[PDB]
Amino acid sequence: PHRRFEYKYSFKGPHLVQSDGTVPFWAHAGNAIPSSDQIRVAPSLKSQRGSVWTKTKAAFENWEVEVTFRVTGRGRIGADGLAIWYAENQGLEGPVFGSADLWNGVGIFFDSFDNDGKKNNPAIVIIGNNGQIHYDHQNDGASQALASCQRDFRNKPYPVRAKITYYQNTLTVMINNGFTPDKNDYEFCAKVENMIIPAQGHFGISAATGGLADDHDVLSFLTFQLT
Amino acid sequence: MSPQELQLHYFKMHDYDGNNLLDGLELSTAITHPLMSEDELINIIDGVLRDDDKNNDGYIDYAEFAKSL
Ligand SMILES: [Ca+2]
Ligand SMILES: [Ca+2]
Ligand SMILES: [Ca+2]
Ligand SMILES: [Ca+2]
Ligand SMILES: [Cl-]
Ligand SMILES: [Cl-]
Repeated sequence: PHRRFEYKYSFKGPHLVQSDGTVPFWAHAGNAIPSSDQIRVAPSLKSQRGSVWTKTKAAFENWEVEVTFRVTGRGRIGADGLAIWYAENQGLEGPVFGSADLWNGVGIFFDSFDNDGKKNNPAIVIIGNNGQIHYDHQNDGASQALASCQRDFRNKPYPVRAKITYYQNTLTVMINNGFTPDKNDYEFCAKVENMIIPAQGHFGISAATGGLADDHDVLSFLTFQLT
Repeated sequence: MSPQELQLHYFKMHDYDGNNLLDGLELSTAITHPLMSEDELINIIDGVLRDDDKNNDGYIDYAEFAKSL
């Protein structure tokens, strides 16, 4: 399968922000702070929300995004986590990891905080939605999850990497857990066969905190069209 | 310094991740270095890739670059 880099649906350093503090081709909101080499989507302060979404919609039959990020916090426990989005509408502000609920498309949620006390966090949870599901915060989306894995993406020596592929109707999530310098040491995390998502969507990334708070940083969001 | 080297120097100067490929985000920083309109930035970059990205991979490699010149 051929890969085409798509600049208009991507961002990265080392000149990530423009002199007016904007990120080219993306809109940010809440308390996201863009800087020259990363976006602090939500800093380690109480009750924060931030997001970053593409200004325009992508129309790709198949795609792959690589998101390189850090979640960092004093505790062995942190909150709330970080979400990667492909959705019909920009979800700039809202209660779902800092973005709009009732989205149409897919959220991949990197959920640090064990809301339902099931000792199964940090987790990565894939959640499809059609415009009508209210995200179940209290249960870490457990009943709404098309698929999930357990993976501790917090406080790692190198950046964590999520490779998210939509190809021939299957959504795969692969994670490089950041233990070593090898940027290609990916491990399988989850997969959903026969996933339907809009033919046009905004990509996005968002994060939030509560009483506990980590710094949520995205160094780069890199989007490819597959054919 | 021959044309051929000023060109190399330009290519390398905007190759910020050092992969010997120029992508649109790299070209945008070259172009943008009040701010110019994003829409016009998108046209320019789209034009450069239309004209020079012969294999349609979203990058311009050195051969594609040297050929554009
Ligand atoms: Ca949670
Ligand atoms: Ca849980
Ligand atoms: Ca490059
Ligand atoms: Ca090329
Ligand atoms: Cl850059
Ligand atoms: Cl909390």
